[PDB]
Amino acid sequence: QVQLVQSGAEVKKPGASVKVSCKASGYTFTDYHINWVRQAPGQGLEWMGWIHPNSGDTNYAQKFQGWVTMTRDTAISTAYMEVNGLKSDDTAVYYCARAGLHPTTTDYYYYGMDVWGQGTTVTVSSASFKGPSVFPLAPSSKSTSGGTAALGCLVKDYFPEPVTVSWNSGALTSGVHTFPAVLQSSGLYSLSSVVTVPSSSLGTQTYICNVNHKPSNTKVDKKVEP
Amino acid sequence: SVLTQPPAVSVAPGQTARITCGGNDIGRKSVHWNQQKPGQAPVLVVCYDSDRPSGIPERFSGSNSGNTATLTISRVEAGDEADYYCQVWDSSSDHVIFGGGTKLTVLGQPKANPTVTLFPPSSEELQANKATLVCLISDFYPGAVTVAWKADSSPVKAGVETTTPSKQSNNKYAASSYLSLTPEQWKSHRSYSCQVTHEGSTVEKTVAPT
Repeated sequence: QVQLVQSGAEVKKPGASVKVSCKASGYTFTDYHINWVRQAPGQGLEWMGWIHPNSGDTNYAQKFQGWVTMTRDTAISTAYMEVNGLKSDDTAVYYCARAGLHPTTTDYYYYGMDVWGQGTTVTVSSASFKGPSVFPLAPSSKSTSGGTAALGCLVKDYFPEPVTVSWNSGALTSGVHTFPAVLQSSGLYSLSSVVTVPSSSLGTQTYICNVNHKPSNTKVDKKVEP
Repeated sequence: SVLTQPPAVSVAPGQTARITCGGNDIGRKSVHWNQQKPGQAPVLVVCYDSDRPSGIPERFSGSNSGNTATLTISRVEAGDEADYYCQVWDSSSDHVIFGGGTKLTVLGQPKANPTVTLFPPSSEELQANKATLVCLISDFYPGAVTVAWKADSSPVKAGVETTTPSKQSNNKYAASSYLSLTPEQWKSHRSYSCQVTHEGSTVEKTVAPT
């Protein structure tokens, strides 16, 4: 049970600094480098650098040197990564990893990574708790089956998750598709909910999406007209 | 130094997946391979070109020679579906280098084409001095899509936010993409288009301020 225990998710304003921790257990902290790797949402792994807890020696990747700091505290077997001047493109999962793969030859004198921590999410946003704006998505039949139409509600710019959407106070469930939220660069979420209904019903039946964002104590019943 | 990986590899269950990692003189270096499943932290699956750590099935094998290292997964199972990353150390720069990652898709059902629904900004949103185009994508398999937006004839990259695909109740995938504009941008172009590419084919919808 070699394990790295990383600190919890953080939400930071642009310009701030964040200091994430990585505590070793199940082995002797000073025996192995700790590497740091970050991964922006949907993107690949990017190596940030390493620190050797024995000597304190560091190796910063070019892309991160000068605005991040790796440190360690051997008394409590913990390594730290501090990221400064945070911007929205610093939103990422920050991983530590133990360099347990010793070299097998002095030609390739590199200690590779074996055990990874679970990651620390850092989201950089100018977002406070914010209720959404709700807009109608007027009925369209251009990409539904014959005799039906799609209408919806756009739930824009809220924080944090979740937002729930019902239709006609729950009486309408068939043909409802609520799409999971997008998380935007601003650190605000948006989502959409659409229901496919009979086109002949547009003149007679009323359609209301019931939007509830409990974290901001906001509810909206938005009527969606043709 | 750069490691070149193909972005995507698809196989049917039981088949053999081969994932390449190109690099000048990579055969001189020891290549390690990570597997990263959706949402998860990377795990080592191949160490030192061709060894495997404890607990990793022996259908995970690697080779390294010349300018190409290869991860081979025999008798592929659905659980193998993940992003795979090769890694090397570049002594001339003292950098650890990761490949770009390869998404291995395990094809558990036949291809299904995306349905694309595109909504223009609402008049009410425009009155609030904002404009959002909403591009909804549904009923596609495998769950991998790329979305590109155009204004008139030209690509637009500013203001686009796209979700990762997510499973529907019918076990096909859905995603959404949003283009944020100013009301002036919306009103000044002839049209905007959402272009959805899935498995080599594109479905494009277009809306206009008119």
